[PDB]
Amino acid sequence: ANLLLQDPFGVLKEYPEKLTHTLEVPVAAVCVKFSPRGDYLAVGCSNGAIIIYDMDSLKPIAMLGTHSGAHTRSVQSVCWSNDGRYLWSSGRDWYAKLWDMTQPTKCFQQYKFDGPLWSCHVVRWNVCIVTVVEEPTAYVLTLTDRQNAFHCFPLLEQDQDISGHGYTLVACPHPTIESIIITGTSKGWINAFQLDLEDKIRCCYEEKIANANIKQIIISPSGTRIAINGSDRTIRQYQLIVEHSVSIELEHKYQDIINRLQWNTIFFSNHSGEYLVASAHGSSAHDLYLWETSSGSLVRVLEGADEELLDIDWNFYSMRIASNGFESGWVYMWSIVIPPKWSALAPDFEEVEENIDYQEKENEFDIEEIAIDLCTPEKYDVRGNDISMPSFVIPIDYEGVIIQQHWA
Amino acid sequence: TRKESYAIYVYKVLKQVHPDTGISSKAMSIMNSFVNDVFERIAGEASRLAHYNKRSTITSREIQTAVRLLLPGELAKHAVSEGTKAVTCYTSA
Amino acid sequence: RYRPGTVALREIRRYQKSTELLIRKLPFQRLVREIAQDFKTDLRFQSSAVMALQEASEAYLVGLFEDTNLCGIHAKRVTIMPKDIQLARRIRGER
Amino acid sequence: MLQFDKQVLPASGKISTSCQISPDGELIAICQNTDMLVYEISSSKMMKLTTTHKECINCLCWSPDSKCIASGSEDFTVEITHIIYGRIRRLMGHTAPVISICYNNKGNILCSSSMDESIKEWHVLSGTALKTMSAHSDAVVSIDIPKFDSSILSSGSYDGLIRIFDTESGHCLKTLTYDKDWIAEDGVVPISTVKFSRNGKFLLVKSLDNVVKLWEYTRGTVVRTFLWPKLKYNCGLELIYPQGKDPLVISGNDSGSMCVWNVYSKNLVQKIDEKHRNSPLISISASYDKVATLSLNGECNLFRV
Amino acid sequence: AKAKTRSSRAGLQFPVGRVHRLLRKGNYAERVGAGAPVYLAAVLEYLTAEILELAGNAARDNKKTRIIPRHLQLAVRNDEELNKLLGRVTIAQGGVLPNIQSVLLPK
Amino acid sequence: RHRKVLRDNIQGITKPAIRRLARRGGVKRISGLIYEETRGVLKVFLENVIRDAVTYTEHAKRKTVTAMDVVYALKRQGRTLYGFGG
Amino acid sequence: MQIFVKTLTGKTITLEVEPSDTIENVKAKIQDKEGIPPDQQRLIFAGKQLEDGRTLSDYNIQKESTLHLVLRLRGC
Repeated sequence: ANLLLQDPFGVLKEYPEKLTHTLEVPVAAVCVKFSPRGDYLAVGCSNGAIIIYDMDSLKPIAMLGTHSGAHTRSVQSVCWSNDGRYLWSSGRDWYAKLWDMTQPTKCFQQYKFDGPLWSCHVVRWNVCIVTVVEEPTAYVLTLTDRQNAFHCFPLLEQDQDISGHGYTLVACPHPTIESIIITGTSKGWINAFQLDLEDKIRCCYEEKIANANIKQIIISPSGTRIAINGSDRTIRQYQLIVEHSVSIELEHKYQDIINRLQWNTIFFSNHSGEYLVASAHGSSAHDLYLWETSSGSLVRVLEGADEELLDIDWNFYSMRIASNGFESGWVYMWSIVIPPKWSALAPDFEEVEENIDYQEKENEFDIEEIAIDLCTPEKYDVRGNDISMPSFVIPIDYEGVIIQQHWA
Repeated sequence: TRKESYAIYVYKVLKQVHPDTGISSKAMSIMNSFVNDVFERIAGEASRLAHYNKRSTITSREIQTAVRLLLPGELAKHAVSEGTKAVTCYTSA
Repeated sequence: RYRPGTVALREIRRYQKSTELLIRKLPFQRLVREIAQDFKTDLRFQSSAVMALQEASEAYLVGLFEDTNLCGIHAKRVTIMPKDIQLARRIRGER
Repeated sequence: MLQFDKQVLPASGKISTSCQISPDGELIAICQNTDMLVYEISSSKMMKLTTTHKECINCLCWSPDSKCIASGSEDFTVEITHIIYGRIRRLMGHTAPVISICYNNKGNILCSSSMDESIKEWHVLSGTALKTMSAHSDAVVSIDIPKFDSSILSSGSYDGLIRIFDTESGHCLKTLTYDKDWIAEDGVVPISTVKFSRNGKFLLVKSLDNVVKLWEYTRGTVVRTFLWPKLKYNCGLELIYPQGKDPLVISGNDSGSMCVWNVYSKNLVQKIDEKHRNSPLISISASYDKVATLSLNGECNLFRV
Repeated sequence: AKAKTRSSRAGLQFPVGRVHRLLRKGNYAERVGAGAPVYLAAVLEYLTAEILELAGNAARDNKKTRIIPRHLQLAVRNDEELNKLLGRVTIAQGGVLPNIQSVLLPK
Repeated sequence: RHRKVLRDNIQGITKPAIRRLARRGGVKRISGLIYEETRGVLKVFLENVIRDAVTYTEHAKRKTVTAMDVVYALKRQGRTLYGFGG
Repeated sequence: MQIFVKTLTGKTITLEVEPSDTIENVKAKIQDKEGIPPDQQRLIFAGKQLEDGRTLSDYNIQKESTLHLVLRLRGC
């Protein structure tokens, strides 16, 4: 990532504001999920496809589900491994297909569940937490050393009933602790179960925030702020403190005051969650919102699309916002759009915007052995990212490219 | 006597877009009387609209359906956006 | 075989004397739902609120054709053309 | 520090244009007119291959996983062919000849030059045209991508320019020297070959006056120069990678004399002259430890630290 | 922005004291929402900002500093969607948009 | 259940229908280029009335475009319509 | 020694600092010259965002360099 090192400066602004791309995907799509690096964009589809695009030319590199383990029903969620090599994908076919891009169209392993699925969230590339329909516990799917037995440990202490606290529907693993996973019931309580990765699970937090059907829980990537999306028209960002012993408090609430509408999806910025981005629900909701998570106010509104938007992904490496269409199925994409500069034409050019008063010097009327290294890749970019941990590039299907010229 | 008008409040916006220009009084009486038209045109339509639905309050939701009716095309979308952005800042602070 | 142009005057008087609706119902009620697709998705149309749109579109086109035919006549001919319709709309303010 | 290991190819025959070792460091493709000599370095095995091309193929690009070879020639053909499974794709887009091309570090967008002052871009799987990059005033000779990330595209050309481009949106991004205009001097020595480094933070250039410089483009100025103790060849350049601390630059003279410069100094330590002494050199490449050479007659020469 | 003078709290220039008065002594409806005059002052300021911007632009393009009604007609009628909002209205002392139909030019 | 985006029902405003509509408007000879111009005119009229018809319903939080909302859309553009009430 | 803290839209300042000064010490000097609070300031050098606790020597800031300042105006 060396464009931005000399792009030049003036690209750090922490959101994109112009929509630049539009994946004209005919088969409508629910969930979108970028690669961990800015390379690819997985597109969870309605008719059972999971299209995988290469983000550089807006056209796919494969559509997995040909050889083994096609999601027959609609797919609700897709996450990736920590590197970007595997892919867990939970659909409504009661399966949770873990893919391997090395053998692209062939699923690695799956598992039959108790019903359709809401989501999946990958903690280590094997273990994955999957939300079974209307079950008061989440069955963590740990892909063991043997590929046939995934111990679906109940994510619940043995006797703490949550009847009246609700039913587990979401679970987002904590980034900077990785052993606590916060899970959301359906009547406002939020259970916090710490995996030992034995199976003991301490209930580090059980508390009702409001008597609402929790739709979605997200964590900042520094684990500092946690926001909840109730079934009341409110977003509740908290302040998360854990060493274990965990504790939250109400920082701010977010609501549609005028239109008084529901929130579909919510997402946090890269570093510490200085920005929240939410998608409203009703008619005439044509635009994602932004929020200064400290001041609490609606900073900006990303007026791109034409009709409601469902899923939000924010890959900060590309600084992009993928946002699927609720109606058309098309996948709008915002992007920090740099303009060119003619100061790149010559090594002594300069682009000023004021008629500058050059002051006269005198002579307008008068007529290398330094430290050179080629071995270390750069450790950071202008966003402070974890570059130089080499991402899993896609293996282009070189078993089937040779026919791929002829008839797909 | 004191006969109120929007003389200053138009001037304070002239100093925000074009901070070097001024305005002739005959073209201030126009702006004084342009806003008094758009006021009585928006609050008019936003009071047939709170009465067809048998409400008895002009909320801020009538004023944005009234603006999405009167103001055409791209003045609708912008004046909604600068509408909601200025009521959110009111409630929060 | 009549003279060309006299079945017309036998057809003008016939329609002007009656009050039924001249566009077919179902090819219109489908057009309204096609156009209502843009502004909201999957609307229902309380089925007297399409009759309220034939009777206000038919009575608009007919008042436009009365204003078109006055312009064609004014250009010293008896055949309306699209350079008349665009004039009648430009004079009323519509375009 | 560096010496000769083996010479395995005989010299003469057809026109020898390009030599490229694949990044796995075991499979070498010797580019002659429309035939590809493949040379496995293990037991010094041989392998012959032939393409669907007609004219002198001036370019060669290896796959980053050593599973494809593409090439473009002056007849506007841009062919993509498998190493064992033959011809798979073809692009056909340029309005002037092509001299060199390069793969992405992902292997998905091969960059591609024309000679009519325009670089064009192709996604291989979609086989269509992405972004045009027409910011130059000559036949653009060498367009190189760094080995590690695939962020940027450096364009050196026959008008004497060192211009860095974008690969995402395709604007020119930095210039390191002047043109026909904007100095008017005879200091518009054309550039023959621009090569990035292993990490990709420093650039290497070879101008037509046989003077090699190493640019620190992030700052805008130069930190190394290399001279020999006017050219009319588009001779190859590389920077060898010994496991010692000092990795040496290598270029070929007008004749078949190849000296190797200590890059941590500004001088040489060593020169290779015992081979290629008849024929003049057009290209070189390397690998972790297995560097080849070439000239108009294709004598490949392994060397080692 | 501030805490006094309710327009300050929304960060506007148009008053919300005057508007909220004029929405109750104008008999538009019975009870005026407390959010309502704010949103109404936001729309009014935006239009007064947009019409004073295109007026001022056409005042420097005719070399004059201040704005006379001839500039306000040129700001409205040359625009595509401010002319449509102000379609039926007539700006006093405000000229015409210069146009001549094509067949009137010689040839 | 089923999912159709409509295409080209403006060809339902038929060439004989624009003729009958013209007859009540009292015209004798209709040039053949009218029939793609009236369709242009009607499709513009229907948009502005439906966009105000919808905006009224969408305010009242409904999914049926009732007959009074159509009438208020017409009453706003100075076409008042008298057989549907209020 | 002298620096430029040349801001994003195009104009420059002239400060007097030491290389041993903290970035917050430099962020104090901008606030003395602009009133802009130091918490809303990001100082950018060779593309790298500099931290409040670090010094100018740490980032190889030399005489007459151009630093980049990108304010975040609050709200609304």
